[PDB]
Amino acid sequence: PSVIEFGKYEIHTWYSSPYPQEYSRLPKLYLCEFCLKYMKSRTILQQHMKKCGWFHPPANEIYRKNNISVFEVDGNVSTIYCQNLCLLAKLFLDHKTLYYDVEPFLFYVLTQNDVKGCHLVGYFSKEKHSQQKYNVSSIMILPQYQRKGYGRFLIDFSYLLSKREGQAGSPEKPLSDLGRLSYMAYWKSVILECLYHIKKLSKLTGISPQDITSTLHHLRMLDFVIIRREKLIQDHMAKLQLNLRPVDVDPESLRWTP
Amino acid sequence: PSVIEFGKYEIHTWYSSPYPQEYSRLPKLYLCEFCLKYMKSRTILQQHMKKCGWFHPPANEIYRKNNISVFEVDGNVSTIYCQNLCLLAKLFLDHKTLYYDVEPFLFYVLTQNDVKGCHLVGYFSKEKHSQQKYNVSSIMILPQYQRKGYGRFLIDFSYLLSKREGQAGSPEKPLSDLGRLSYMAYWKSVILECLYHQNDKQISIKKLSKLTGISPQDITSTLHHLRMLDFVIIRREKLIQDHMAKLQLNLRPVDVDPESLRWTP
Ligand SMILES: CN(C)c1ccc2cc(C(=O)NS(=O)(=O)c3ccccc3-c3ccccc3)oc2c1
Ligand SMILES: CN(C)c1ccc2cc(C(=O)NS(=O)(=O)c3ccccc3-c3ccccc3)oc2c1
Ligand SMILES: [Zn+2]
Ligand SMILES: [Zn+2]
Repeated sequence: PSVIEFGKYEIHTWYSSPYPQEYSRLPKLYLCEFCLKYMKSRTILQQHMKKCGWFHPPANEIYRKNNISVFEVDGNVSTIYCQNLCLLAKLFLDHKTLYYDVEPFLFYVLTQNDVKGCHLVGYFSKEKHSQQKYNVSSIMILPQYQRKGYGRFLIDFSYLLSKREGQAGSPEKPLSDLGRLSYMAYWKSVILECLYHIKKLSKLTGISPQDITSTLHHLRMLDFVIIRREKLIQDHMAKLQLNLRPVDVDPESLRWTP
Repeated sequence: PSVIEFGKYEIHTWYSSPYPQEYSRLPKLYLCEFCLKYMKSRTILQQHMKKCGWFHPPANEIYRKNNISVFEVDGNVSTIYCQNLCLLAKLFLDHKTLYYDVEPFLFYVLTQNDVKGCHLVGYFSKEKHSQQKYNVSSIMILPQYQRKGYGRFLIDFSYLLSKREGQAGSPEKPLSDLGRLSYMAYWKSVILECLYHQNDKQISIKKLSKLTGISPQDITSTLHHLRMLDFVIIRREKLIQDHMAKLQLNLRPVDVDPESLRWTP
């Protein structure tokens, strides 16, 4: 599938997804932006939209501040929607673990809300119980919302869940290109802001000891110990004050028990 | 709890509901008309309303015609909202089965829609799988909307679901006073209207129950009350004709349109 219609956006795909044969051989796919069902023609989509009664993901809203929500979706309850989500995601992922056996997985769907509904920005999948302590399986932001802070938001959100349940976590390897950039950029900003104010640091922040030690090495703040480079710490705090991140996870706005 | 603020209505309660102790001993409760959360003060409600972004039940709209919708809410998905709904309902119910273990239940919320949102009129709960074939557990209409046709609408709607999935159904017993009146009045009008459109063509009970979705038991008791039962249906024509005459002039102001239901069983 070369391109998809997803609501009011026409979006050019990055990769191929295993949509069933009779859909896979089509040049364009037509998608409901709310239930994520896939269809063959624009007249079929226009007729689904008239009779479909969803304006949000089919799940419990665990976060809402400003016009930004997170819905906590269970693969064992809303199986078909989560399967549809996995096929949508692969169009913008180099690879992903599974598409169908979604029942042992949770799906945190990020939306941006207006009068017309809760429109899908992106998501991250998570194993209900992961032996390797992975707090993220796959993570994805749709093209139209990229380079605007939603990526950092979701990564920060994934670490808040880990903190709340009192276990340091890590994304499942290997990561996507934009994934690797985001995660490294996140770890940098968090560690620098957290120092202005290792085993102790990992506890406060919820980042795996491995992930922290590699980030310090990249910043040249590692003796063979943490070397405080102040010019780096001060100038980062200056960069945040004179523009600010407009999209920011407020811990007080999370309604969730682990 | 004597009285509740529910949107733009102050409403006097009929019964007590098991709201937790620290709320139960209060003279008034303040309720969000959209998410159904309960609060202690007017200033607390005014501050919830600013940051709550809901103007309808948090679920799939399966019906909308004129300014009337039905939302299909699942106890296993929107657990807390359905729990809040159960506590709201008990304030106007003599009794109800459960309040908390809502996960095996579906909740059909009826709304009347204007520019300010989808405002709650009433609901009926239903077991996802009932061994006794109950198509309604509890049903309730809020006072301000009573005696206006919303009650008959929801009962009619509950039987359309039963028809669609191809099983005759019945409300869980025992029924409330207004429940018993509505249901008996509904069964009468439906059986009489359903007979006018058979010209003469003699119909059986098992065939009638299939067309209408009403339990054979419920039908046989209604015929007995109307004196239209041999030991089979005795068509009293003057009764059938005069009912159709009553509908022709008045018209039923709120009416379930089967073409407007977007739902698979
Ligand atoms: C398609 N796909 C698999 C994926 C996978 C992952 C991502 C991430 C993003 C993203 O847009 N990230 S980001 O919000 O731009 C950001 C990430 C880290 C650090 C900073 C910022 C930032 C902050 C403010 C302004 C601009 C940038 O898109 C993605 C897409
Ligand atoms: C509180 N609770 C458990 C309940 C439970 C059940 C009900 C039912 C009703 C209702 O209002 N039903 S009604 O059909 O609207 C109606 C009731 C009486 C007298 C007349 C009419 C009527 C009929 C047709 C056109 C206009 C008016 O309120 C209810 C409240
Ligand atoms: Zn849809
Ligand atoms: Zn609310």
